[PDB]
Amino acid sequence: DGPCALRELSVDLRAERSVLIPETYQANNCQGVCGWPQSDRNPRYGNHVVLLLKMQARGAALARPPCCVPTAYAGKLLISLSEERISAHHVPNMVATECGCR
Amino acid sequence: DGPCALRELSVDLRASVLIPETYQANNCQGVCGWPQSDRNPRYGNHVVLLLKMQARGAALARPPCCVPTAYAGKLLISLSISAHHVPNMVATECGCR
Amino acid sequence: EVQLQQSGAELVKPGASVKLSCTASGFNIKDTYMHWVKQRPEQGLEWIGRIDPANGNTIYASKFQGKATITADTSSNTAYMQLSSLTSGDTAVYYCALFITTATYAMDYWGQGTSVTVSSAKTTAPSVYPLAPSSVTLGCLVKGYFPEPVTLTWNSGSLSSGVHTFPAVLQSDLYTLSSSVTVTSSTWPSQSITCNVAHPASSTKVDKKIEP
Amino acid sequence: EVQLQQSGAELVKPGASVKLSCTASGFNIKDTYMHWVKQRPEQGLEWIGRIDPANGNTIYASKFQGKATITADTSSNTAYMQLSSLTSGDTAVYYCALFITTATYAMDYWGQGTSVTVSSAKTTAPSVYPLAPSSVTLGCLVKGYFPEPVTLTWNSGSLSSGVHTFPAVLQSDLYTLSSSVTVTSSTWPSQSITCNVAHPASSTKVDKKIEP
Amino acid sequence: PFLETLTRLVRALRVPPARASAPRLALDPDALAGALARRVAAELQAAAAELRSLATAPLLARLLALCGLGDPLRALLLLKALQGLRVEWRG
Amino acid sequence: TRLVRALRVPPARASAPRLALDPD
Amino acid sequence: SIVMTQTPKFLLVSAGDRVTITCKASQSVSNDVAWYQQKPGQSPKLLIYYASNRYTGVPDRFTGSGYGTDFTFTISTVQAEDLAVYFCQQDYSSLTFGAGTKLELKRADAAPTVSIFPPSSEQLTSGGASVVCFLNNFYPKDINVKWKIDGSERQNGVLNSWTDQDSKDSTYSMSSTLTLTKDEYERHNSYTCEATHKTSTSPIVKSFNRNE
Amino acid sequence: SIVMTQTPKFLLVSAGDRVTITCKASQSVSNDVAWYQQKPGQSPKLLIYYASNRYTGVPDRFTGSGYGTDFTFTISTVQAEDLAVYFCQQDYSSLTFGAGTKLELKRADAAPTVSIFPPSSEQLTSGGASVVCFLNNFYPKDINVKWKIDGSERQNGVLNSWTDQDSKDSTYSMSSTLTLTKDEYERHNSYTCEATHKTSTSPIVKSFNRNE
Repeated sequence: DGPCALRELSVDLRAERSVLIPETYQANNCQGVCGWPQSDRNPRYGNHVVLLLKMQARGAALARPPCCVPTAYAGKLLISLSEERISAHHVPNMVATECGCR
Repeated sequence: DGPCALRELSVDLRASVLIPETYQANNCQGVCGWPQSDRNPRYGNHVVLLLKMQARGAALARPPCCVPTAYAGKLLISLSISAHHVPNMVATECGCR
Repeated sequence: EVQLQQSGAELVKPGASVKLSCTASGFNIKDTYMHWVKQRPEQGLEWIGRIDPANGNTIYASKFQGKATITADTSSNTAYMQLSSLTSGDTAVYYCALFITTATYAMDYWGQGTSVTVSSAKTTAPSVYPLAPSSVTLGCLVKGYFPEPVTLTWNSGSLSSGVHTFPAVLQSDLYTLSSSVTVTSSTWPSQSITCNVAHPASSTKVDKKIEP
Repeated sequence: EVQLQQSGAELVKPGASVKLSCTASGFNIKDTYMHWVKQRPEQGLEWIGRIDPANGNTIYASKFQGKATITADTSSNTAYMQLSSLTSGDTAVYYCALFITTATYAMDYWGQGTSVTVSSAKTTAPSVYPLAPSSVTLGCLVKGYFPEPVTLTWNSGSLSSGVHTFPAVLQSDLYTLSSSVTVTSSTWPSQSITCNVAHPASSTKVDKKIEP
Repeated sequence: PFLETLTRLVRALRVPPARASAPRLALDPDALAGALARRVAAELQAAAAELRSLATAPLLARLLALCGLGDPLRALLLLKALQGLRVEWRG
Repeated sequence: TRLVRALRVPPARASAPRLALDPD
Repeated sequence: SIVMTQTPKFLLVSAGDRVTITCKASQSVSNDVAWYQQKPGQSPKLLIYYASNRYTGVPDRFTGSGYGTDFTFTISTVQAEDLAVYFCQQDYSSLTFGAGTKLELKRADAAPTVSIFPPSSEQLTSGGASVVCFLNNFYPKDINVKWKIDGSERQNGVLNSWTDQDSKDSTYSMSSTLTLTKDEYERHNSYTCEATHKTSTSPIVKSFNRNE
Repeated sequence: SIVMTQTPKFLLVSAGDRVTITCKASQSVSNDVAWYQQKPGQSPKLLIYYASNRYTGVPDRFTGSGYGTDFTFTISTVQAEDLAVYFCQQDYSSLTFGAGTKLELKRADAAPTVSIFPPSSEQLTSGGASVVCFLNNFYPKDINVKWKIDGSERQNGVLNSWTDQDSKDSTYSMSSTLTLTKDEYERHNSYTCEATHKTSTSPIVKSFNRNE
């Protein structure tokens, strides 16, 4: 498992009439565990996260412990083919590209 | 409990004498579902994709979580005179990713 | 949700062929393949083959090749398996399955299981007998029936405490079964206790009352 | 981690005063207040008072005012409670507690409990007796002792299956207790079974062997 | 006339796999709401040669022979689709 | 400093309001 | 001061049912309430703080809700490890700890096991004689125990003690003791211990004779 | 084809211990391995996938690890609801389902309860006579059962059936049956059923007589 990082997750898009390019739709996901002290490869934590971790270490019990989540995204473009018609679309914020727990 | 939103969480600083005393740092808490019943901005495409995967029948290893998305700085003063400024301390928005 | 429903138990002559079915529910079979699995009482699980409804390309193992044909129909979300050339070695339990495993998500759904038996005997009806003696034990005995499936209950299902039902045993192509119940000394013969036996194949229902 | 440790059980005359202690561990008492709680066998829980080590400002309930003084010492992370003017109505169990509840986090830690008894009797030592008769039941009887605390075990703690230990009962300023053990027919007298009684107040240890 | 043949070629090239286990899930695309003409010919010839490098040969021959219209979007979209197919086919 | 310390009188509430953490 | 009233005062379940408890307040208490659990011979442990949150380690079954002047605590599927006493506390003023609610389970009936032990030799040499009667593993709670000497009634000097519901099979127990002087004891010849319960139309009698 | 070897083939715990199982592969299988669970009379259910992740609803106790050519599955604190058979599957090629490992618990010994039932009137009118002997709630597994008629040995026509380990108290059971013709049954007078076990130096015998 290891610490918080990025990992693969892909699906296949299918249509009954048209054909889509590209077929394999790729959208990674963030997964792992981040602890204290930090043993990771991403940038340093913020002040909020270290405050929460210290609170957890003193003996308290929070109702929402820190979670590993992404912090950036990139767009994508799709093309659809069918008789007498080709179409293209551009959709932003689809592919995750970084992870860091908040 | 309700849906994902912001809620109070404060501590007291004690060491000199510090101003201000009550250190305020809110926290995000709640649950976000499908369809959206919230007051924050609309979800992204990634989150709706994950929710649709979860609804179809699959079982993800990291379901969406309610987290903050903004921060503000703060300034502290210590008397015995010193001042410090530290950024990214107070959460001010919530939205699940 | 998702649910997989199957057919009922089957008994077949040594040399005929069978056609088992597996129908989904709350799901579209075109999304992913369908696998057929076999289980024998003591040899563990095995793999027979898989089918892809969207295209129709099927794969079979290296041992079951040539004696198991898989087909699919998406008009009603159903799959069929035809098993041919039985040799009294195929008596087993068959399962319908969906499998997916990936680094970030997974799915696993199984059916309920279909029992296939191969023999040259003849169907027959059971015989039910009662048994009578600060505690008292009573028994209901089922003797001389075929094939295996049969159901036994006490008081139509209102007495499920301290009741044992022993597994069936076969000798001279005929089965047997027994059930026992223990009750305190202040509930008999002050009340009525009866054992009910139901055989579905012959469509027989019998109820017998225990008396001193 | 955090751990709260307390003193042992105490017995006092009707008119003296007591001083109970509560020491933390793995924590700094200056962080938050400390509460003292009382419990009676059937009247439920109650609240006595709280102390703030940093400043020394203490708060007491409206009923215990004037007969309970709380103090703290941060040099060794300890708190003391002095209870005065006993009237044979304070026989009870006392607890040391830390409480914090907030909309986003909470901390709750409790002690182990100290027992306080008020009586005008005199300490005495117990008397141990054995009892002898496809199963066999044996018993060990403890009679004529004071005060309540006492420990009973079978075979030094290597026989904890099918053993019952009935609660003590008081009549004429004297307690009583009994213990029973059931064992199969192929482990006696082929083996050795002994009951061990330990009274800490008088510092007495006794072992008795069951024989036919 | 021409696009339909390209669709047939694309469908033909996407042969089914032979692996014995499902690789991943399939989900329909219902959600997620939003003057050098020599370039296209050269790109088509290059892609045809690359596919030649390696059933489908007759379709490619028909495409090349078919080789009038001035819609700005169609040419650019076809160029992009061919650029994508360039990477896709190498698998 | 003395005035600030004097003005910060202790509270009279019977329950702990929140935790205390040193500015480290 | 705020006064908290808790209902119901007693409860009984069948290990598969849903349970609900209510705790009303005498004055607007905002949303400051806590729900605890106390097992026998142990200190309490927090379960639910504020009005909706859950402490670490609490499973999903437990839940609570309410606001203003009415609060409720519900368990969906009771299990065999949830025998304890539940309290509701408020914090808007000097703390108050409700009244407390018990809980119990159910099972099939059973009959007692009866044993009788006579006085030992050491006790006889001392000067007294104690006869012991143990009743084990019965259900339900109520029983009647009687002593007889030489076919006559005797109700002086008897001591009785009950045990709590077991956490392994939910069964009770009981011990009875009769004390006499040596001279009086040696004058009679036969002794008997009789038990009357719900699961038998006649008493269960265990007797012994001194001469042999 | 890849061949998977699973060890150990049998296991036994005391309801508080840790258990570890290993499943080795015959060739590099990357990190494609899954761990299942199958209770009696039910279809399997996934527990762990892709070597080290955990399906929805699996508690914290279970865990697994490994890579390359060695994989292990460990349970920290066994409970009473973890009686099943465990399989290890790979997916790098045509699926293979290991061999399977059982599991068992422990408890204190106990003695059997023996009952004997004679033939019914209807069966006698039919033409046969069956005598039944039930042994209930014993431990450990092994027993010897013997039939005697008119003080002589008889070992022809006997049928025996065993039950599986109970999920409520972990105890076995057994049934024995003897069949005879009406004339031969009526020619003799006395019948007996004897049981030999570990918890008794002498056999337990239950006998009946035809004349009364």
